[PDB]
Amino acid sequence: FKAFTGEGQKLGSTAPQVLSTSSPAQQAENEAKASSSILIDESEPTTNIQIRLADGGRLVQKFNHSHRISDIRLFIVDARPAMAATSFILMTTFPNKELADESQTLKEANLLNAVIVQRLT
Amino acid sequence: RPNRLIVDEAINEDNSVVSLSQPKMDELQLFRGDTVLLKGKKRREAVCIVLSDDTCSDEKIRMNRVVRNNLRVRLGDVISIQPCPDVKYGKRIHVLPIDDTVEGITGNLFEVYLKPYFLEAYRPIRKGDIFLVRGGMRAVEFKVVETDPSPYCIVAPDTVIHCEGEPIKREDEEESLNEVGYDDIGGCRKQLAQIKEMVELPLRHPALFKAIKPPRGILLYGPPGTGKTLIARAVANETGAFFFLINGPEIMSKLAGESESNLRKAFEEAEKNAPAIIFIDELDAIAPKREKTHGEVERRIVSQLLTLMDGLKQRAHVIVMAATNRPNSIDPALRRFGRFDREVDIGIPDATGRLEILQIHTKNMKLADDVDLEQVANETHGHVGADLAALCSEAALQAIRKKMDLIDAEVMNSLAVTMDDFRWALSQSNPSA
Repeated sequence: FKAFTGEGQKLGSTAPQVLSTSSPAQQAENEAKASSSILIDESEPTTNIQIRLADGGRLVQKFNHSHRISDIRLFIVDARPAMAATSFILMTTFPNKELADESQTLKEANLLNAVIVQRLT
Repeated sequence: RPNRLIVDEAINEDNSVVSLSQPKMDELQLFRGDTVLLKGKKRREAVCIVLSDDTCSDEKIRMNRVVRNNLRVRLGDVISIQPCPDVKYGKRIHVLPIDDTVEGITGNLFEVYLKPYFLEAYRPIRKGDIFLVRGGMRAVEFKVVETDPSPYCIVAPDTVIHCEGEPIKREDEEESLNEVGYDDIGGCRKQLAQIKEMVELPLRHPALFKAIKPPRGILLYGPPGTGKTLIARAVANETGAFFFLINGPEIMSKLAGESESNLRKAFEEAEKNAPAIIFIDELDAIAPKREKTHGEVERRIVSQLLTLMDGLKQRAHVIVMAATNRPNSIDPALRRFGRFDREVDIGIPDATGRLEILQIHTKNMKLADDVDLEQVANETHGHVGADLAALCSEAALQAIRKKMDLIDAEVMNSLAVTMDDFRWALSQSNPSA
């Protein structure tokens, strides 16, 4: 009853993962820079949204409500410039509704929580 | 302790969602869509995802049947929940089917059931978990034997899934999901809640009644086929109470003395398995009206039933329930205080009830986009749960017979029932009430 036998063809298509963005310590430094670049309103409450990446995320980041999804879309690229050349799409989970519109604020999108997972675009 | 929560039924039918109250979510610092490592009774661990629910008490945690069984936990128990951010995208995940449900079913159990269920949803998974996948008008179970990150894992579009066939046998500790559950009954939600409030505490916390009266007789009545037996079976299953079915015709078939002995031994056995539930099906068949009975042996058996039921008083934690059509259907002195002192009216399911029953019976069925159960449920006047099940089965049969003109699980899942099939079955409904 060996559990390592045979094979099953791939579930999906090829995923172009490179992770050529330097040692994760550099990623953390750039994430800190981007976080400091986030303008905290000081009035509306603050929430930490953690993000999952294909290779692995866990990128916890505090945020506000007045911002737009464009804010996170830009912050992710700042912390991961390699994503600048690689278009990214963010979707919630259960339902896995794709988050398309960016002009809507986080309050408008009522997404103040960790349903931020990255998929290839 | 904040992590301690009382299990409760889940409205969300998804197999991997745990509903919690928003106050409790924020108090626990749990963000919807995050993984959680539930701790069961016998060191059982279930990895699921938390979701907010306004209609949920803070201590109450709503769960699906599958997760409950995976944790070997029943409603009203206490479970520990904590975030488990340490989840990796496992690559090698080995899942196997269960023989008792895939027998006579051919075609690779992938691209048919496993593939659509997983796809890209990122369903969390733990080693040894059991989950149910619906398709091809059948509910196939699967056991997660191994995962690349031992033991917790989450499927990913880059995860490699191995399904090497060879269905595994069901171990006795595990309780098959084919058994009736609280979600298998629709329409009589009010009566079902009444039954919970009536019988849950004696069975779940017997020590309280032995120390600190309890209801001993519940008379379920209504048109035949309304699922009364279904109700009793479900109740027994969630409360973990021994179930003993005493079919009225079975007793009446036995000759004089043999029938009374059988009834007596059934009660004694049920008593020896306390806590237990005795379902006296078709009670009118055993104890009809005084005018209807015209035989010494029947009056003797009725007297014997009354004497045994009275003897139940010195016994305890044994609940006897029976099925009939109307209280006046059975002879008097059976509704006297004590014996069958409580009554419940299942009645006929309403439009919402019929919709719920149809959904329950069509879970495995693949219906076309044009098929809408609400419109038909509105049309289906005076149908009993048995009638609704038969109607759905007839529509399925119509679709299958139509396709035969042109078993492989792929072919089975390929065909889908259409609204025309439902309309045709409707024309052949033959209502019973």
